[PDB]
Amino acid sequence: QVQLVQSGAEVKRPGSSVTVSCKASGGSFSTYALSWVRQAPGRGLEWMGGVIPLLTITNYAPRFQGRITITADRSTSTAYLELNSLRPEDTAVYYCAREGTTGWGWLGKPIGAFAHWGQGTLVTVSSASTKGPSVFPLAPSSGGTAALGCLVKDYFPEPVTVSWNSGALTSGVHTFPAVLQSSGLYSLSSVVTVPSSSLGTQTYICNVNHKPSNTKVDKKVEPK
Amino acid sequence: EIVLTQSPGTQSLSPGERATLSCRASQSVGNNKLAWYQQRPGQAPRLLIYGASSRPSGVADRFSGSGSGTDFTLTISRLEPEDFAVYYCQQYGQSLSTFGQGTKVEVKRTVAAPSVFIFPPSDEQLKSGTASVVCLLNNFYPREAKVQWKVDNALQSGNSQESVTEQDSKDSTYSLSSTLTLSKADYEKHKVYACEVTHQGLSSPVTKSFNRGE
Repeated sequence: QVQLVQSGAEVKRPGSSVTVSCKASGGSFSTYALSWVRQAPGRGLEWMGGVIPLLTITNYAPRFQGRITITADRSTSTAYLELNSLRPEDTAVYYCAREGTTGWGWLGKPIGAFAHWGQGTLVTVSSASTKGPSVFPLAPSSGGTAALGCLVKDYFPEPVTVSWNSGALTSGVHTFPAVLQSSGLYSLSSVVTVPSSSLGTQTYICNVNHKPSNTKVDKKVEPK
Repeated sequence: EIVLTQSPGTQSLSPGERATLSCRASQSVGNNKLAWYQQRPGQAPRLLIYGASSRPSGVADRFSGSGSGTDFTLTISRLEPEDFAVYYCQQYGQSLSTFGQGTKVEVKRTVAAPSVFIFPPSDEQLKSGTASVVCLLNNFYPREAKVQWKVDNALQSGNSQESVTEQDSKDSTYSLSSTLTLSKADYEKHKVYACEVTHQGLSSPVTKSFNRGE
C-alpha cells in the first residue's frame, strides 16, 4: 500500500512562515494529485489546495490564495506546504492527502477522492513561550457522590497529561479538553467523583505532567 | 464556490439502528464526484464512499452512498459500536474542492440530569492575583445544557470558558466544565458566587452556590 509521512509538529510566531513536508511511499508519486487539508481544533475539515506533480498543476483555495504555496518534489517524492503571514487563526492540524487509485496497481485510474491520509502535522501559531502549569486543588464540599479535582492553569504549549494516584484511580475520572485563554495560555480541569464516605480516609493526589517545560506536579487534594 | 450543507448536525441513534445522513450542495456537483469520510478523535479521516456511490475495498457493506445532482446521502444499514464518529462530505467535481461542516453520530440513551458541583478558587491561586471558580456538570445526556454564572445574583458574561468531554464509552453521557475567571480584586468586591444550570433532565433550573470566605 501507499503511506504518507508528514513532518513533526511545530510552534510558530504570528507573521512568520511555516513549511510542512509530506513524504510518499508506494504507488506512482507523479500521476496522482496530492492535496492539503487542515482542521482547526473542534472545527471541521477545510480544503487548502492540491498539486499534480507530473505537470506541476497546482490549485489553491481563494481563501488562502496569496500566502499559500504548494510544490511537489518528484526527486524525493515529497510534497511541501508553505504558509506565509501566519496568524493565530491558522492554528490547526495540517493533513497531507493523496487521491486514491481504482483498487490496485498498473491498471489503476485515479479516483480523485482522498483515499490516503498522512498522520497529520500540528501547527500552533502563538506569541507565547513554553510555560509550566500551575496546579491548584479543586477541593470537595464540606449523598452520595462527591467531586474533587485539580485545576491545570496557564501553560504552553499542548499537551498536559493528568493521572490520579499514579494511575491507580481511573473509575469516575474526567479530564476535560484544554481551552485557549485570552492570555494565549491553555487551561484544563481534571475531576473525579468518589464516595463521600471515602473523603476522610482516601488520599487523592493528581499527577500532572507537562513534557515541553519538563514539569511534573503531584498536588494533593483534601476537604476544606 | 460550491457550498455543502450536511444534515443533521448531530445524530442520536443506538447500536443496531439504521443511520441516514444528508448532504445538500448549493449547486449541481459535476460528474457526481461526491465523497464521504469518517473521522474519529485524534485520527485522520477515512474514505468511506467516493463517486457518490462507489465504495473502496476494505469498507464494510453497511456503508452505501446514494443520490445525485445537489442531494447526496450516506446510509448506514446497521450501526456498529465503532461507527459512532464524525462524518464529512466532500465535493471534487470542481477543481476547487469543498467540505461540509460534518455530522456527528452519537449514542442515544435515556435523558440524565447532571450532578452539579461548584469549586471555589484555592487559597494558593488567590496569592497570584487571579480567581477561578469551576462549575462541574457530571455525567449527563443530552449534550445540550446551559451554564450561567451569577455573581451576587448578576448575570456574568464574557469571563467564562467551558469545555465538554467526548461521549463516554460506558454510560454514553457527557460532562461539562465551565471556568469563571476574575481578578483577585474583582473577586473580593463580591460575596455570593453561583452557577446556574438548565438541562432537559431538570424540571427547574438548578443553582449551586457558595459565599466567599464562608
